[PDB]
Amino acid sequence: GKSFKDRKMIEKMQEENRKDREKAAAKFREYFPNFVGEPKSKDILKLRLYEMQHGKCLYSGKEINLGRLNEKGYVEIDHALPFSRTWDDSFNNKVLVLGSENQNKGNQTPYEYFNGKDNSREWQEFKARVETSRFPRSKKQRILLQKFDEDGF
Amino acid sequence: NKTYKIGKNAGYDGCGLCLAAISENEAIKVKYLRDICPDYDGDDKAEDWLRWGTDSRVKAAALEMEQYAYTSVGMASCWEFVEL
Repeated sequence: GKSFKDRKMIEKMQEENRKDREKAAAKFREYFPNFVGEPKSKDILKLRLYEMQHGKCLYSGKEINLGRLNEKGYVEIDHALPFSRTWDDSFNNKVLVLGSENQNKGNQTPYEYFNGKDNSREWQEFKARVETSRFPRSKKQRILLQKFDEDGF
Repeated sequence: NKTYKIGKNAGYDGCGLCLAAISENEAIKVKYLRDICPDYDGDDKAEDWLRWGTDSRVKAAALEMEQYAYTSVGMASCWEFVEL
């Protein structure tokens, strides 16, 4: 039932994804030779987001120590927009943040937490941090969303 | 989809699919799928519980939690647990 073209793309995609997975794992091991066990998707993504965010906690702007990237409780991947209010589990909603800063934000959106409704200095600085990150434009847009319909939840 | 604050000693580790034990309207323990099943290599999307809810160590982890509290599959996000 499958086309010739679909067969060839399935084979090439499977091999390219195997190479990409293999290089990402070796790069992680290069920075963390003493990592105990096998790096998982969450660990690889922590390093990717660390790089996209220029090494800074997205909520506070504080420098994340790369040596401590895998330390217990130090930094976390979490959602910018709470899943309970958005059902948004996408990559565009994922950010790397200090655990203490993430706990302070809690179930607020960034627009609420940084007082975006008053165009506060904190909101302007957060937006500036998001805008200068190496996030795709649709990811920048997601993190800064102001308007939500929570009636479906 | 009831939502519960995740407690301070629950094992929070950022966003992710997880089991939660709920007591006095709070998630007192969470166990992430990625820890229960070290072979879940995915990206923590809600619809993945329709597949993963059947794995034996998920059932075993849930049964142990049920010995002390109401337990459900769901999503951890922004220090909340959402039942799925």
